[PDB]
Amino acid sequence: DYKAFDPELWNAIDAEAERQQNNIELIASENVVSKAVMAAQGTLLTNKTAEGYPGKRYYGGTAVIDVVETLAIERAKKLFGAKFANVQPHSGSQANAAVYMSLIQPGDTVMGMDLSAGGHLTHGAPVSFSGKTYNFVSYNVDKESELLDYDAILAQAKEVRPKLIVAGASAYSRIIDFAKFREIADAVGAYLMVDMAHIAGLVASGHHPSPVPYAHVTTTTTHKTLRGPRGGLILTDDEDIAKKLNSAVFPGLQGGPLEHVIAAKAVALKEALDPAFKEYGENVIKNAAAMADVFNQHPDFRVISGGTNNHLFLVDVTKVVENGKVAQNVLEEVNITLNKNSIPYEQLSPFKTSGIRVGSPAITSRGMGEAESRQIAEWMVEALENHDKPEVLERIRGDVKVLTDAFPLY
Amino acid sequence: DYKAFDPELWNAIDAEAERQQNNIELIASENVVSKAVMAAQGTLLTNKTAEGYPGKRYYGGTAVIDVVETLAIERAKKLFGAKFANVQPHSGSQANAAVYMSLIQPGDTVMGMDLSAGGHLTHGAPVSFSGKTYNFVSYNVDKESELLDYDAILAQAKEVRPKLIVAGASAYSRIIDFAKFREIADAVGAYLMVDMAHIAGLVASGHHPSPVPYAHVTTTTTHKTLRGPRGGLILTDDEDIAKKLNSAVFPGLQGGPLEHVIAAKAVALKEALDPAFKEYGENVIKNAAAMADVFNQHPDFRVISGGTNNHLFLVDVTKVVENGKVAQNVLEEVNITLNKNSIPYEQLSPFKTSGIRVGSPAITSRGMGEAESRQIAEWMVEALENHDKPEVLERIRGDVKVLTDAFPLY
Ligand SMILES: Cc1ncc(COP(=O)(O)O)c(/C=N/[C-](CO)C(=O)O)c1O
Ligand SMILES: *Cc1c(COP(=O)(O)O)cnc(C)c1O
Ligand code: NA
Ligand code: NA
Repeated sequence: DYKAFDPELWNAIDAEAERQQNNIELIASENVVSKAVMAAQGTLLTNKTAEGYPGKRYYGGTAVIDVVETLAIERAKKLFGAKFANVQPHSGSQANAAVYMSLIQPGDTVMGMDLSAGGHLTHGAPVSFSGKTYNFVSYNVDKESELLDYDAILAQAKEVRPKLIVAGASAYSRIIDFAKFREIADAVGAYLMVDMAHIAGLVASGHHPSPVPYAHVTTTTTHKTLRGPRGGLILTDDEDIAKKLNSAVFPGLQGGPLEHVIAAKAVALKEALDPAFKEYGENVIKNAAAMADVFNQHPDFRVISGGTNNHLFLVDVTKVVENGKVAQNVLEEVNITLNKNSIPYEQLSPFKTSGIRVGSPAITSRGMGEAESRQIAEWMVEALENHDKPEVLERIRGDVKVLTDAFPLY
Repeated sequence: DYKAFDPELWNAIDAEAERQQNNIELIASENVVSKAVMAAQGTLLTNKTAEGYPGKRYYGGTAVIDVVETLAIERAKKLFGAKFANVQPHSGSQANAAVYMSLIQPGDTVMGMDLSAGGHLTHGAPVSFSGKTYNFVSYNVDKESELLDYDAILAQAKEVRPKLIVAGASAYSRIIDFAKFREIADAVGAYLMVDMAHIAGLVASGHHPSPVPYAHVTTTTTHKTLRGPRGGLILTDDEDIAKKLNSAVFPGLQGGPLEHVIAAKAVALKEALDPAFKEYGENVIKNAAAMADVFNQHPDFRVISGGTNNHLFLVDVTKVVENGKVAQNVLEEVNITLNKNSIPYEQLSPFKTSGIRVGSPAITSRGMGEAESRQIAEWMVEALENHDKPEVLERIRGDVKVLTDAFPLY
């Protein structure tokens, strides 16, 4: 029993398999992967170094590695309708780094969705390599609708004359019109890159329009809505861009890939090609809307853009607690995890933020429904109304456990 | 079972576990991780995203993550005798990219060991971000002795005035004098970074002097001689540097870590703090020595530098086949995997090369010893001289099998 050898490691791996139990996970990014996926990542493909690409390895003994990677690649092309997939990127951050390195030059101009409006760090935060290597200019949503204004974005693109437009977000509730993004890119001579990391399982379930026919390159995490292992993926229909991408990922940015995690990508993409995955995304879409109803109705709150068509939404809580930092602090005490989150034209300071962010793929994968979500969101509006009242927060927490117990995990 | 849904994948895996029994693995980089290490990265810490560093997460629900990572950090610090450890890098390549980003500017001059003598891609190859972002200038071994010549490296450092010297290699058989490297760095006002990826388990076993007291920063894979999961690690004793390193890895280069890979780094780091790990490294040293003996004796074959004091060595072949490509092709035909390799002052093409590279760490992990190692080297001599006598190659194959059969894997 290897567990005997290292007791205090495998008993932190237990405080966690239980912290995941008695937690209500509403962090929009999170999910719960199959046993098939977790098992694949724990194979002895972690012993084999496979630098290069299938039938183009640096070394031999890579025949069987080539079969497994080729599956991931083909299942990705199939699921997303792309002519080329690269499955080696270690993360979404590496996937995106490889695209910048393939299409543009150090110092070129890049338009990205602002980190207020829900851009990733790697869509131009000055802390990130993205922000330091290239000249990132953000676009926002409209101040009153909180929707993408494609006319606004065009005018800005015409003045800024970016080489690359990144679309995709971590905090945007509504359907992105990728045909309009490609039309804006085309109007100014820019490449379009769509980071679909948040919506990729919705793109796979048929519930969100695919960026793949409109983006020059589409990047994604294989985790989040797509509910695969942590890692990255690049898709393109353009064979020249494919060649630059492949060269950018290896040996441009990376060495040997994590063939065990690639095995786990092949698995997650078979599960996403399953009819059952449409049900899942349908259930993801409702559970998020159900949950979102509750904040709209309540007078002191406000679901952002008045609602959601994907797996998530924001909320302005600055009428009920000092800031979203506080709102978040409060809700942990009750066994509810989600995140402080800027909101369009953020009032407060970055560390504080005017409100929270919710999503539904985690609770949805734990097999929960519309009742549960409404329930959870009442518990939230409750807890934030009564942030100063620990008898209350204690009563809510007893109840959170009622439900966590009720619904399992594996 | 899960294997039900996805045969094509799980029977590709089943099959790799067979190929890694029918194989003599002599690829110097490879090892055979424990069941504890696979098992641990095939757990459900993959579900949780842990942006930031212990007690400075972005999100809550961490805390039990903060304990698994704190374990890795503290095991790495105690195993290597370093004051600071960062266990977040996804790979050796991201570990190296994070040190460049912390210590030097784009365009800054860096001296690295020549790709031909053992330079890693990330030590300045023009096809790598390393080569493209910084001014890399390589040093080589002495032409006659095939040894690092520290008077020659200082003379070049005084001409080139690098901001950073990188010591460490993928194909060097001899003890590196890390104190001479830091003496040279100090003489020209340069940082010293050591990439100990290949030797990290011999540094851990006590069989290789440590870079940690002499390198401003030390990087490594957790895989290779350290026999951990695939990933990276950064060590320093300077607190100012550790702060810069930590920003550079996140949010500089990466997003959220593979906390399940990090769990499996805590596993491996405990397997290597164990008495038994010293015995492992001793057997690695003896095993490679045994194998290098055979090539010394035989007149047509020359071991580079005349021998080895670590886990690998290079053998020349261009008096007994066209090139090393042919060498490895022939050897694969017998169930012995290793790689072609440039030898110092390579004549032939990168794709062909005058040499093979041989390592003891995998076969040592399968509980093998000196007789076995000799046989393999005998076989590799037999086959390479009888390069087109397929009666021969097949007689060997059956013997290779007798032995691969004779020794287990798991
Ligand atoms: C000294 C050093 N640093 C970093 C890495 C990078 O390892 P990753 O692929 O980024 O995790 C390597 C790899 N080397 C090749 C294949 O193992 C090889 O054995 O020649 C290395 O030798
Ligand atoms: C969550 C997210 C990522 C995560 O990146 P990692 O490097 O895998 O942590 C990347 N891009 C986008 C748009 C995301 O929403
Ligand atoms: Na996803
Ligand atoms: Na190692």
